[PDB]
This record gives sequence, C-alpha cells and structure tokens, in this order.
Amino acid sequence: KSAIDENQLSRLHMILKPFMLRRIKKDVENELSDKIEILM
Amino acid sequence: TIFNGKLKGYQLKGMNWLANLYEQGINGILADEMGLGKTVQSIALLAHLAERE
Amino acid sequence: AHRLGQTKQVTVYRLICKGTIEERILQRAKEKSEIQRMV
Repeated sequence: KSAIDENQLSRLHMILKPFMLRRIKKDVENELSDKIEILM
Repeated sequence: TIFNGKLKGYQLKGMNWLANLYEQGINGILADEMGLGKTVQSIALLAHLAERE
Repeated sequence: AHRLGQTKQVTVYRLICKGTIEERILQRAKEKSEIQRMV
C-alpha cells in the first residue's frame, strides 16, 4: 500500500529479489565513459 | 554454441541465472540495463537450450 | 544514443520551458527517478 509500503516493500523487495536480476552500471563503469546531463 | 564471439562474466552470469532459474521450473524477469546485451543473452540462451527438451 | 560502444561519452541537453507546463512534469520525473532509485 502507501503508508504500509515500509513493511510491504521490505518483505516484497526481498521476496521478489530472487525472481528478478538487478544490475547497476557502476560495476561496468571501468570501460564505460562518464555520463552527465545538463537541464536548460 | 555461440558463433558470434566470446561472452563476458556478466553475460555468462545472466545466462547461468536464466538456465538455473529454468531448471527449477520457474520464470523470471530481466531488469538489466539496455546496454548489457540482453538480446545476445537471449539468443545465447537459445544456444544454452542444448538440453534438447 | 548512449551505449557501451561510444568512447566520446555523451552530452545530454534537455530543453525545459520556463514555469508553464515544465515544472509539473519535471517534478514528477524527479519523484519517479527517486522511486526508480528506491526500487
């Protein structure tokens, strides 16, 4: 829910963690150039 | 079984996770970034289908 | 555009209008970015 999202997200995050694969580009940033964005 | 070329540890870990998840009779979703070669991991999984079933 | 095969990195220029329709969609995109970072 909304206000219950602390426990629902705590149990649902670790419960659905095994069924999904989360990867971040920070580990591949060695061979990857830096990324930046500038709003105008 | 991949004629394109060699694979890295991230692609090998993704294909090994897809095959390991498929060995238990369950399905999953791939949240990896679009620059990770998800298509090469899918075709490489079709080449990892050698179990023949 | 941005991909692992680009050695020139990238330059992202986002043009936002001044205080008409831009603030709402930009704030919603910031909150959505916070939710995506929390997920």
